[PDB]
Amino acid sequence: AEKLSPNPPNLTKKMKKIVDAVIKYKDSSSGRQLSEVFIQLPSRKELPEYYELIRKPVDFKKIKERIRNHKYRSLNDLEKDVMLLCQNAQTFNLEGSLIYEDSIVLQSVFTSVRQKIEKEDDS
Ligand SMILES: Nc1nnc(-c2ccccc2O)cc1-c1ccccc1
Repeated sequence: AEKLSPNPPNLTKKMKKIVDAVIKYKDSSSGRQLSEVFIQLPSRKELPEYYELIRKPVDFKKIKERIRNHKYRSLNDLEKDVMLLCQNAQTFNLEGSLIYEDSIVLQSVFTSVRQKIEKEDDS
């Protein structure tokens, strides 16, 4: 595939900062790193069923590659992919499950982290 045009540096920096904070997030009481199940998808071969139900699979490793390769052209584009990761979790897993509910929390963490980074960049 053709190399894409680099984003402006501050935009890439904010993308990387947002995703790093979402990844690093830990439940305040328990210390559990909610992102840990979302770093790396299972194989189409350990879990072929995942790929039958989920049209556009994505994990945090893929999101990080899509930042590096400039596939996202705005924070909106990054947000869409994080929220797609979480939607996919919600599609595949049962309401009430650890994976489903953790994805809902990470949606809120993404929003909060983005908001802090945006507010503190407005100078
Ligand atoms: N049940 C799951 N639901 N979702 C993901 C998942 C992982 C990364 C990104 C999005 C996901 O939706 C993984 C499992 C999973 C993990 C290990 C063995 C089997 C399934």
